[PDB]
Amino acid sequence: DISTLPRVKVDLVKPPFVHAHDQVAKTGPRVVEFTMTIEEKKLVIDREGTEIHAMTFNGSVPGPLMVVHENDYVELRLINPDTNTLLHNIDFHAATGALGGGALTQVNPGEETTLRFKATKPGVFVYHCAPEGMVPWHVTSGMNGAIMVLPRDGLKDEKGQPLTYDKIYYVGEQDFYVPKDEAGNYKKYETPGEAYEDAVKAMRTLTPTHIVFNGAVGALTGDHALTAAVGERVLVVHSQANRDTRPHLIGGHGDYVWATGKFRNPPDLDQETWLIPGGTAGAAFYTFRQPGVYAYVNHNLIEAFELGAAGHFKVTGEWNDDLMTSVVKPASM
Amino acid sequence: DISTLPRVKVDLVKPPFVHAHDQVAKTGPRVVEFTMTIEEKKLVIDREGTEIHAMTFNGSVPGPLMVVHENDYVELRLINPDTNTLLHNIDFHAATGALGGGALTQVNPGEETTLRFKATKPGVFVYHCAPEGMVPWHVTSGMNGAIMVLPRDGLKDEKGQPLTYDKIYYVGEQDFYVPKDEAGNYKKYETPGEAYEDAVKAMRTLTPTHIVFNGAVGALTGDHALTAAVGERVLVVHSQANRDTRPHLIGGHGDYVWATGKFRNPPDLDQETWLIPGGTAGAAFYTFRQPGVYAYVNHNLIEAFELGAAGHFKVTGEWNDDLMTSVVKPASM
Amino acid sequence: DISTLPRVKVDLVKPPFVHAHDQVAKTGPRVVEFTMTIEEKKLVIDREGTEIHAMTFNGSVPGPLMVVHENDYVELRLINPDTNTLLHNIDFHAATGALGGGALTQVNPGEETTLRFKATKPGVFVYHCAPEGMVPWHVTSGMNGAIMVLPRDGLKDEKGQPLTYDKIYYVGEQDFYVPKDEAGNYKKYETPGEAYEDAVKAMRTLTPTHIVFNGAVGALTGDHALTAAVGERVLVVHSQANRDTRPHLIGGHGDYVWATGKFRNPPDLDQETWLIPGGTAGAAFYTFRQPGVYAYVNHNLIEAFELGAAGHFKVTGEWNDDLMTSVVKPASM
Ligand SMILES: [Cu+2]
Ligand SMILES: [Cu+2]
Ligand SMILES: [Cu+2]
Ligand SMILES: [Cu+2]
Ligand SMILES: [Cu+2]
Ligand SMILES: [Cu+2]
Repeated sequence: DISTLPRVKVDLVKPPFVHAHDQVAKTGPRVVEFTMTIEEKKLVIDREGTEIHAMTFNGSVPGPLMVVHENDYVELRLINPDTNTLLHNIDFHAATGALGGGALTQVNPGEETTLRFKATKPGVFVYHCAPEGMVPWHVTSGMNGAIMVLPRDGLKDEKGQPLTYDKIYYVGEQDFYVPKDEAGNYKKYETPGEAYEDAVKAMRTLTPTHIVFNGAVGALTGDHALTAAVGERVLVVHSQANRDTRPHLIGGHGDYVWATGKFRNPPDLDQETWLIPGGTAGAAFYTFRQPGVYAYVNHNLIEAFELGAAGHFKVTGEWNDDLMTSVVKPASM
Repeated sequence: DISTLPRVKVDLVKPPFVHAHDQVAKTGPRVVEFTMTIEEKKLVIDREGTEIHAMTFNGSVPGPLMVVHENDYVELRLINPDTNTLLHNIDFHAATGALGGGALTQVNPGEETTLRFKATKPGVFVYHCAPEGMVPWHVTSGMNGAIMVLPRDGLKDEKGQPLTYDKIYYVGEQDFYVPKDEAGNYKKYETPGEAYEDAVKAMRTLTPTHIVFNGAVGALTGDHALTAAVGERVLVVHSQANRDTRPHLIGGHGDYVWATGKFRNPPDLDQETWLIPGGTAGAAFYTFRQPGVYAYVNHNLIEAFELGAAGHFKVTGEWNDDLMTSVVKPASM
Repeated sequence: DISTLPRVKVDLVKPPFVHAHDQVAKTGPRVVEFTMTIEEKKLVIDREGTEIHAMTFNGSVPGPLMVVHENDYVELRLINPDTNTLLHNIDFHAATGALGGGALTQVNPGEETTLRFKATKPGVFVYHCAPEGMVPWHVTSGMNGAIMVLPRDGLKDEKGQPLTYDKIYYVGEQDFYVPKDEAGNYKKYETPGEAYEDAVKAMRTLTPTHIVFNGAVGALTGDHALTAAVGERVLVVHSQANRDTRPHLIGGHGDYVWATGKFRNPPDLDQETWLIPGGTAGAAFYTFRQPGVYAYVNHNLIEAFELGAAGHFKVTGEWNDDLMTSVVKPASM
């Protein structure tokens, strides 16, 4: 039955970007092949040169967003090159059975594997490494991402009408727990293994030292701000594989929001701030109505402005003074 | 267009009370004018006399609840008197553009401004100070409030039938991070600026020293308890501009709840406890059925009873044995 | 009126199991009678032998799951044997009035009391001891459980069509705050009251030392894992009386989820993870499609794998390769 299905090989794009795809499926079910190479590497996460041993899928934190349609088959080639030092695997929250695939994809350095599963449920899902015994260590090292399973007929609003986005961005929020010495200075290590014992102690406090988007403080600001123009409908996928988050677009709203990311449910309207539970991926749809700079933040202001969970959106267009304006006071009637 | 619109000035009331308004709009769009004066002042937040330098909108924590109807224009005159020492602004989650107004409202002591914005979406929203560089500090110091944008035809239940409340209260929950010395004794400072450096160090621990309703421990208890009578429909707007909370009425429920506070969505029924994400405002509707004392709390009981997030409701009326009765009063076995 | 209603005495069963009951009420409203004895006891909560003074309802943590139908009357006989040292009571989130019944059931050692209330709202609610002054201490010591008020016509899906479960399980998550000494060694006490002072201090940190399912780390693993078979519809009731949790079944999904547990509300579909607020009970409905081991965890992987909030499911049946299969098993590149 599956041999009569077309097979397509897709090349993944580094976040916050997403590979090309059709919102409304033009073909019947397919076997979408993806390839991801695991890379363990040192990553500088802040302005102060704090460095950590990131464990990544395709070299980025978060891993790339994969997009397929309901009932397509996802066939993933997971490679763990010999340059790495730890055993890894992959668990998709979209898959059914075998711990999300984690039980079937344990690969040591120098090993690879190919897993296939049917995307039977529409929605955006989290995928993350989960090695027996060191689950929270791999996840909080950035080894997580998301996969979007679009309904075959695209997104629909509260009333069943079509919702079409012109842009789509993937924002991966990551909570880090970097160990410090007695004074509070961040430690550096030679290999991931060396940091392990300290890492565990740091995680157990349940208090992140950093909370970033796209792997670093300010990763999504300045020359890297997300862009759009007045009139465009933007879909923002947001995942957090381990800790609760509450996204908010300062100066805008979430017109249609699937806080828990499951498309068979009607979206929530006009959200100012929405909660995305840890271990979940969510999606917000919004049409920009004013130009200018917008801050996309985790609305626990301390986490956004002190720990790092804040990004920018730079929107071009004409100002609408009917929506907002600085009043001039020369009158009484 | 605006020039030909009726204007109505409204005098704000200090929480938990709310200024006079109509649930169902008896007129067309209007320009509702409000005036708020910024006041930086010392505030005692607990029984032990702990004192902090509060930054308030109109002299209270939280600021007053502003109430308008969908499509009205809010016109706010913000005044920062010369007695204050810091620059402040305001960001409305209900507004579209210019960082919710923050980018258009920066005022130093001795300055004032008048912002106008269209209330395009119905629901309860948070509004807070957000000066570039010291956002968390201004919010955690109590500079936040909420605005309700009622649908022009009032509230509706799950089935589209009208919901009318007889009383409405506004509870703003506030998380405080008071700095401590080596022994654990709370610090005191002469001015807000003196406290800054320590304030940031305290915030970064992500652990509040106090979590209070209406500005202080027991602000809504004893002679300050919210009141009602068996049979009355009450609407409780609750806001938290920086941290998750989970309101609960011990002895009652949330008959119709808008946890994320956006009125175009149907409420959730018969909630025992609901989550209001930080940076959001929610609303619960309840009709009292039994007289007596009720405790309105944040259901992380440690936070409610140890940290201060607890309030009272003293309700009058006749007891109803059908709903509850002590068949056998406590007695020795 | 009540004097006429048929009465039914229920025999409680220890969690994670549930006592006999009908999903669909076969008779009209009745007075369902229950009896629970309070027991303070020492409990080993982890592999390392950490001991604590648990305060329980019926000798278990959590207390047993009580099931009744909408509009039945619940009559609970609560006994506090003279072997206990503290005063206790019970508050049902499902009841209306007297602080959920807490104000009418205060019993000292050597006392008992009988309370009757009407189950007017359908859903799974939390019940917990709540003595004036030591509320969080009693709750965080395991003195809590849940009660399910099913609709007289059983459960329904998003479209109103009947949902019938084959198995039902009750998972009570408990957050513990065990006091430690300088080195980090957990403390032991002779009696509950001796522990009180240290307890309060530990609680105020807001950081648990243990987060477990059913009373202990691994209580629902190995020979105690929950069981099911491919094709079976399972309903999992989950509660947390004081802190937020985010349930996730690794390798599965929540087909129908009532995150805040109130049945008059349609369920959310295809949830990967859902947030249940502290002081709330929720319910997830799933049908197993793959055999094998599934982990039921709190998706804050630190709280799950390091703190103890992880259970198992052992499912029997035939593997379905369409849903998922290993195309290439791990091997050297
Ligand atoms: Cu890994
Ligand atoms: Cu997971
Ligand atoms: Cu300010
Ligand atoms: Cu804000
Ligand atoms: Cu007790
Ligand atoms: Cu309670």
